Amino acid sequence: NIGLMKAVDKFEYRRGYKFSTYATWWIRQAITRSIADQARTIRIPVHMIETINKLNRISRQMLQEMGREPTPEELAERMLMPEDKIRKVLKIAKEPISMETPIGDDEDSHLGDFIEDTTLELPLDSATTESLRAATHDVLAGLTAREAKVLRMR
Amino acid sequence: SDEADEAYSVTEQLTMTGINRIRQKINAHGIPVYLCEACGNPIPEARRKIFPGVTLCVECQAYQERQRKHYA
Amino acid sequence: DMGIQVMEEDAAEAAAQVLSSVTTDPVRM
Amino acid sequence: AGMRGLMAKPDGSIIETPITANFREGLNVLQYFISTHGARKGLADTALK
Amino acid sequence: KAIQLHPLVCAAYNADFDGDQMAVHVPLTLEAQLEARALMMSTNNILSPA
Amino acid sequence: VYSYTEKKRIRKDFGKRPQVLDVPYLLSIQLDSFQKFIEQDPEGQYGLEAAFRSVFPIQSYSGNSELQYVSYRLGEPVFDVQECQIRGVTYSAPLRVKLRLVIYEREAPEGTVKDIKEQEVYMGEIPLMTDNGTFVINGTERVIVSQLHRSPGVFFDSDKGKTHSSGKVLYNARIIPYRGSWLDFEFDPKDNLFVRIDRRRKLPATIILRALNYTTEQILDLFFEKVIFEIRDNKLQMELVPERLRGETASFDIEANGKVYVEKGRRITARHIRQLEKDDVKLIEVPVEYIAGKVVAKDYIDESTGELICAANMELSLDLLAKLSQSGHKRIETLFTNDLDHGPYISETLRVDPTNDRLSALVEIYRMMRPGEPPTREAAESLFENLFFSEDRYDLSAVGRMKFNRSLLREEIEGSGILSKDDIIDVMKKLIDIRNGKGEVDDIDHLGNRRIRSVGEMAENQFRVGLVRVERAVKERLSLGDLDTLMPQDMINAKPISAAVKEFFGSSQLSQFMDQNNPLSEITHKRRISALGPGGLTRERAGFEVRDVHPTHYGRVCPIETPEGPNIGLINSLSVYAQTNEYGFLETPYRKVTDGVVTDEIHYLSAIEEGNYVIAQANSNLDEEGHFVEDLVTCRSKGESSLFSRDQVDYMDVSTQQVVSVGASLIPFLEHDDANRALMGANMQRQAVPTLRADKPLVGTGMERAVAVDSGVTAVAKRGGVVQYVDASRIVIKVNEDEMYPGEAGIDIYNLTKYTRSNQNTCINQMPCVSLGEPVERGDVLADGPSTDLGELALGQNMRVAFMPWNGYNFEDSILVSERVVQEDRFTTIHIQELACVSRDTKLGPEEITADIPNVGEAALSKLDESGIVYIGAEVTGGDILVGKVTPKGETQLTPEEKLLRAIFGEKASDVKDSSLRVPNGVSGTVIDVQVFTRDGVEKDKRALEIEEMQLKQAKKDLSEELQILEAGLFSRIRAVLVAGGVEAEKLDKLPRDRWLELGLTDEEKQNQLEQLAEQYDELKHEFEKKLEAKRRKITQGDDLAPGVLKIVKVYLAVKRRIQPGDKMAGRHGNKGVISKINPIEDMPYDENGTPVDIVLNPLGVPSRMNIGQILETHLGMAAKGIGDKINAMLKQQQEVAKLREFIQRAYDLGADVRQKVDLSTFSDEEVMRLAENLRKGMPIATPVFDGAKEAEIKELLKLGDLPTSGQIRLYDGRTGEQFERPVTVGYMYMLKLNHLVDDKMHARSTGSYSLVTQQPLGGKAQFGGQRFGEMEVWALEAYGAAYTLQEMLTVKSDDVNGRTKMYKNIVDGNHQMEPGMPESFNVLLKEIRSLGINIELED
Amino acid sequence: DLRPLVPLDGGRFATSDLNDLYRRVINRNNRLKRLLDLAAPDIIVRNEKRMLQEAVDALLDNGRRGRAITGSNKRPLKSLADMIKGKQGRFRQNLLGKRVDYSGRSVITVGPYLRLHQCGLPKKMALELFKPFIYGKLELRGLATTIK
Ligand SMILES: [Mg+2]
Ligand SMILES: [Zn+2]
Repeated sequence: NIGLMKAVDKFEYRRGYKFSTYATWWIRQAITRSIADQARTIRIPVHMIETINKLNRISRQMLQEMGREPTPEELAERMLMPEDKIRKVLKIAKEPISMETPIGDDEDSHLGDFIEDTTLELPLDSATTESLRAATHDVLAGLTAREAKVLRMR
Repeated sequence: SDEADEAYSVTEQLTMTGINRIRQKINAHGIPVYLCEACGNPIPEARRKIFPGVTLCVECQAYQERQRKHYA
Repeated sequence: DMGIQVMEEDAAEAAAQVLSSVTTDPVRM
Repeated sequence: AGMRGLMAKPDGSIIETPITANFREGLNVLQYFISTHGARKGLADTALK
Repeated sequence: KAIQLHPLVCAAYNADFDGDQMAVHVPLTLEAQLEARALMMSTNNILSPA
Repeated sequence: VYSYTEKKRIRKDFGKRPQVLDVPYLLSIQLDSFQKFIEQDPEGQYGLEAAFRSVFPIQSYSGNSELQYVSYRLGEPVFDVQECQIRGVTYSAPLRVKLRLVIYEREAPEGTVKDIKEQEVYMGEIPLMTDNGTFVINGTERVIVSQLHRSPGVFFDSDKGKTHSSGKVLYNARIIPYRGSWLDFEFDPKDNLFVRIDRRRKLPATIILRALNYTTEQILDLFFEKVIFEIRDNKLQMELVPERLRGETASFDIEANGKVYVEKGRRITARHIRQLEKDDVKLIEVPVEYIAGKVVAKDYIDESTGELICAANMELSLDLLAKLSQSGHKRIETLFTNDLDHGPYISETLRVDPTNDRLSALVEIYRMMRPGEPPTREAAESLFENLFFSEDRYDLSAVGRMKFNRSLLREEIEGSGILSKDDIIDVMKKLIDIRNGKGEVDDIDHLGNRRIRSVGEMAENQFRVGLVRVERAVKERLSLGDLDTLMPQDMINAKPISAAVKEFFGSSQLSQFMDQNNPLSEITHKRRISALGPGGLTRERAGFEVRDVHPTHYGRVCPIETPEGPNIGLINSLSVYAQTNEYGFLETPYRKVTDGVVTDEIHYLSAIEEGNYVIAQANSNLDEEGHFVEDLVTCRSKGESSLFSRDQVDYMDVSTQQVVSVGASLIPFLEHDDANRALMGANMQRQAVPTLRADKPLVGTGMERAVAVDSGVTAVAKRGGVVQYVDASRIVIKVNEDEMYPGEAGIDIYNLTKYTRSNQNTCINQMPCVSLGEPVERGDVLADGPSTDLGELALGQNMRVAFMPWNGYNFEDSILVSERVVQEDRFTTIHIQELACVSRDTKLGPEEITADIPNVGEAALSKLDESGIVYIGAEVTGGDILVGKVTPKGETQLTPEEKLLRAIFGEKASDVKDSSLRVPNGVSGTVIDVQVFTRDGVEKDKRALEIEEMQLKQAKKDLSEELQILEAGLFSRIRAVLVAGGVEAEKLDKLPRDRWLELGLTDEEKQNQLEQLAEQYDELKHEFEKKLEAKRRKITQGDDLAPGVLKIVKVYLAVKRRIQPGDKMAGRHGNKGVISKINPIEDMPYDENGTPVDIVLNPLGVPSRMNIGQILETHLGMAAKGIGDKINAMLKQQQEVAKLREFIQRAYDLGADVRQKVDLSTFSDEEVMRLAENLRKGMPIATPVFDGAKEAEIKELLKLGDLPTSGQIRLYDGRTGEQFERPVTVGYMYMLKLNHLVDDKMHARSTGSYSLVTQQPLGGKAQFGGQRFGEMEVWALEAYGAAYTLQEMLTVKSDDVNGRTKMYKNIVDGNHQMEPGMPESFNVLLKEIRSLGINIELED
Repeated sequence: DLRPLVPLDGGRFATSDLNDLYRRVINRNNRLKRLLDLAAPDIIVRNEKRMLQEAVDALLDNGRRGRAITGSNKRPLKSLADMIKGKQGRFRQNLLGKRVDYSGRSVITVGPYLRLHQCGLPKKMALELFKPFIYGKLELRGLATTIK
């Protein structure tokens, strides 16, 4: 609708035309300029979506044509791009997995129930460091007031 | 313990109640009617001898069996 | 939730009153 | 040793021809099959408690 | 790598040895150690509650 | 006549019953399913052809353009099965298709094509069933299980009780077609039939019939009988049928003719009806109100004027009776309605009939089906017509039409797929008489209503929807009729079709992962019947009546083999002889009996017929002429079974084994075990890890040669021949000349499979049972697979076992194995588990696989070469690095006081982390193998290229040795061809062998075969050259890894699990255990000859678990080992050959009319030394599943060898040395080693990782999950006083972020305090409750 | 964090359905804003308002609304309230029944020799669960230097 109303400001019969053919231009770009905008959880440029839709379509007529499948090298010679500008886009797609996906076991464990943390301080490594500020406090205890203070200074 | 060690108990309870029902459904003792109640007509003494306690001739009992067969 | 436990093969009078009042798919609407 | 019951069907309908065998002797195929009704139902409902 | 068990406690657990698996937790807190020993230890719990 | 194999160790056999039919190819299900899917059906009803014809041809929207299917062909797979398992591809075949596009012109719709271009398209590819009925998807031989779904047909349900809760037993008949509407006739409590369309609004049942061009008279004619009243001038003299009015109360006194047959208020009997017919009461009169309670059958409307005096379905009184009597209609038609039998059900329907006419009925139906809107005449007419008669919107398959005409008791097996007003009236009649206590309801668990899908049909069905999905868009793109500008390649979009097929084969409740830890295990997972999956009932959808066993199961599905617990009966496994029908139904064979004779012409009968006949019993004797020796034979007719006569039986069973699954048939003495016991016994059968030196089953059933051959493990003889060279690597057999192929014979070579892992991380590997310079025949087995021994199935191993307590180590279900068992290596296994490692180049650059690593000692690596990969051979244990990987980290931003330390000793953290692969906890073994994949456009590694050289030489030397074997064969063929017809005497043998074919021969068939050999061998050379080049480039090339992958190096460990306390052990028939102690040899009981009993079971298992099989089998096995010990005494002493022959001969025959006959005529010696040396460990016995050895023959065996006939010895306690009382039983039970192996079970964690969203430990032993502290345990602790225990258990051990660190610190500091904090899960629940417009807070 | 967007090995990602539900509601809100500054026809804007009420209503919960508006997964998107209720939800499962550190599992066997007041333990499990205890003792003894 957003394109259909934007064209009402722009459509001109002053040439003598049908609005029907004129509208679908605006309304096509409406859906597609939006569909590449707000249709993933990770957003991507329309000129990159320009790329992915150019590969996936050019992937078709090569997979169907050559036989088995377009290797990214084979795409390098259809589309002469460096193939490490290509292969990065083929890493681009495949939006994230629903973390509420049900894993097997018939146990109802979702996928997210196994994704671990990386921010956590290893409970031993905290236990280590508590002796460090103690242990360096030990030698820094038996220092001179200048050296003991200057090192805490430094 | 092991599920066969329990499941035997389930099976024997089921079958014990089965035998109990199908053995209690025979009438034990009483004064025979000498006449099928649904027709008031004689129940011959062979049937009077086999199940001591019968109260129907073969026909009315057959009718009642067929009626109960549809459970209502 | 009369409660009735319906299947496929303050609510009793509440649901009775809401079942006594006679689609919202926004595409149908 | 003795005769082993009558081996009622799953619901509660008893099958009138018993298993006249025992386990020290064998059980021919129909004796075992008649056993299987009750064994199956019992195991199925002990896996449901 | 198995877990032993006094056989007179299986019945309390209702577990045979066809490959059944217990789990062992450690009472960390000293109040926890005392709770386990004075309230929960098997020798104090021989009579059924029901 | 015994083949060469079974001359080796000829299994002594019982089985008084004779044999009539041999066990067919057990995997016949999968094979003859998938031969129907990928194949050329000429008359297209199967495979891809069916689906292609289903959518093709395809025309435009009259757009002068059409599209037709011409013919397809399956390309060759790029990788073989082996390489495809290696790299991780689906072993599949591209599906080439020719499609001929056609487009017409103006004025030529019906005639001249404008142009037709055709183009061999690609249309996805499909996986191919391997030789063993298995598929291969992603390095994973997956198997597809036949599904068991209801078939389109007709069904009469009852649903006893539960409707109206008064005891009423409804009757709801349904007609499920393949494609169309779900017609459902259902009763009410009121006994008025009712009709629904697709679960839709109920209607008075005859509404459809009035819509079916029907009226009052002929309807009430078709559904009831005719009781004709008449005006016979005096008191309404009435005709009657004597048996039509049987048992009933004579509401009117039976009287006429000057007599009275019975009075009023009288019930009458059958002899009363014989008095009736004898006296032939053609007529009697009636009292005028006797007729008052009846329904008039026909129309009775005026003849003087033409007024309605009374029509059909309107009971008239004496008032209307006089209205008729005045009009002089000498007859009165009435229906027969009896509450006993002839129930009034159309009549009260007509009273509930809202209609009277046809077109109003149809407009009512349109009102229902098209609710809200208004109807009209032809609209509703056509809607009703197309709802059940329009082909596109209704059609029963031949399955549907067949079940229809069969359940209606009609004999027109084949007709249209759409029903008709006659075959609806028939459904009404059948449901009505089933309501009329007549006939029986067919419960759904019937195996005459559940068809068996298989992977062929399922995959064709999952492919045809892909065809329709693609054909839609092809139609849309051909509607825009464009110029001479396209192929059928822009039109044929591929990815949806292969996506659909990959959704099927990739993830379903079918296409299950294969249990490949056993011959039996995979050959039982191949013959599986599931009730689950797409199209069928899932878990809570149905239950207790799809799990239940049913008498149609006899022979068609095994009753006892079934998973115990979660899903029982839904995974009914197929039985031995049972097989698919043509219609998809199960048929099990039956010997066709004549008058009194058993003739070997077998017919496979489905469950929808077996009730129609009387089936004999295989356990029913007969004397050499088919005449049943007994005079009253046991037979099971439809349902039950009672003693029947010789000239009354229809068929006899195939064998006794017919009623058990191939998994269950391996139990010895299965007749002496409870059903649940044999159930668990078969499950423990199919959980048996292959051991190291697989022995043999001392008491089998004779199913074992079958279970060996029909699985994929053994490498059986492909042709009768002789073994030329045999090695642990390969076997080669120079085929004899008889079965030789006409031209360029050569030989057949079998490349065995060495130690390679199966999907349970267990070792699969051949081993050749042959010797060199040894014959073979066709069925003969060359290479043994895992868990076999010499062509039989040897899962577990037989132990000297005794039944006795022995000091509590077998208390509930424990076991006490002697150390002699674990020291004889008698239960070892090989677990070849695998470990991979990737290199995903992250944002900080790519990852490396170097050896110079952060903080790795010089000896701490010790096993990494320059590439950082372990050497093949180096024993690995906990923590050793298999592959040293390191991933960069950019400016960690290290801590102060660590900046201080690193400045003090000048050290500085590098750029790379320590993401280096390593061997997990505990698991210790050898590194038998390494693979090194690599991205194609990337540099390769030193070890990668080294493995490259190794691989290339491997393939080349493959071709070298195969060239040399084939050339030895072919040049010897040439030397033989030069033996007849111009025999080159010795000048042939002088020159080089390769200079032998161009030396020709005289112009005859010899010369033609010689030029044959020459030219074809030269072509062999050239084709081998190109083939080896393709091989090398297959190795030389790069790999296609998923995105973000650089190189991964899988490393295959090969662990060997030596037995220990904890590991699970169960006999063949369901007596499981968990071995408890590991006793030294001197403590085990030992018998009066001094040998130590090995396993000490618990003797209390046999009363409660009523499985007499273990006592009876251990007695029989004791006899078998006694015979073996006698032979060994005779043999090691080198007694004789004649006396040895005499003894073995007398051992091989005893027992009345035992079916086999082995004797030593064509022997021996040459054979009896071998037939002893293979029987020296103990004469292997057989016992059929239900025709086994009696107790008597067991005791005769026990008397042959000098063991005690009671089977029981005196044993001596090892420790005390003093002798037990009341002799104990021993004997050789065949025990197994289930893979509930403890040292992948034992597991515990101090402080591991923590799940991201909620700060709690993980779940899995792979991820170090902690034990769940569920809801019942919290109650258990509350029941005690444990509160600080509970507080720590659910605060500081699990959830709290700041208390767990403090807790760990206080532990290391010897202060056992605990700081509570807030459970992190509760903080998440705060944020979640508050995420709505709700303000929850924690007050002061 | 409670609705993270964790990175999965191999370039993929994993999110929770709360993420895309939030995204769709923000999209409908932006659209209605754009409509309001256009003063477009009230039919289109009223459909927008209806759609946003739909979006928020399926956000807070999935059951009262007619169709749980699923995603490219052929499963229903899992909204807010479903992360509190049910068996799987926080309350019934994760807030009482939760894993534990210092706990281990094994197979049980008999060993009838030992008295009722005790149980045997595998040595490996015993050295795992009491790891921090043994660290503390080895530091109390001076048999080691530091925890590392
Ligand atoms: Mg148990
Ligand atoms: Zn009577």
